[PDB]
Amino acid sequence: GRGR
Amino acid sequence: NIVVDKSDLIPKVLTLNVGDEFCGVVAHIQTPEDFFCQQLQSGRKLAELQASLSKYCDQLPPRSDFYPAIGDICCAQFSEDDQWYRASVLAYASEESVLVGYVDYGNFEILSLMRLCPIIPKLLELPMQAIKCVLAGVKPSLGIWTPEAICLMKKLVQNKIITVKVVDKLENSSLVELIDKSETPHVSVSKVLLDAGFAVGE
Repeated sequence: GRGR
Repeated sequence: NIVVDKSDLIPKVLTLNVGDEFCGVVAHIQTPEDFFCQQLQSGRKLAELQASLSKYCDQLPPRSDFYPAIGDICCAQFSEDDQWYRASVLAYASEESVLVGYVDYGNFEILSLMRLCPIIPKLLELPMQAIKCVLAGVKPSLGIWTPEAICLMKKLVQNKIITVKVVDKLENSSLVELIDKSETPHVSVSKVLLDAGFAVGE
């Protein structure tokens, strides 16, 4: 998942 | 600006006592004896780190001559989203490229030196979030874990909240049980691998  | 004593670049480690249980996610899997969990309660604290890392790395005029040593922690810009993460320098792949491990996630890649930034001790206040694990009570029934056993493990824990229970502390990792409590008869990842052939007991 995580961010961007 | 910042004059860094590399003595002050000590990453912190999650205290995981034997008998601790926590709700987490299996973030990355090499094999049943080599995988990484994160604590579910890390989502916010980590999105926060990532915001700080982005802010910090943007103020560095990213021009050159950064050559971290083997084993240093630094900032690395992940190839897939171009965001900045904490990373251990594992090896140089060439004169201009490095094998790095993402210490909060557990994955790794080879990056151009242009995608590394030095770190400061403020950004090491969060303990490293990828918890290195070995699955308790099992050995590979051939002596090697086959990609099929690994596939099955991935299937049991994917997009799921797992109870991780620390059975013992090893030199560089935790021996754990993985228990999915979302099925009303609870299911041990160890037990399913034993039942399916892929593992044998110890």
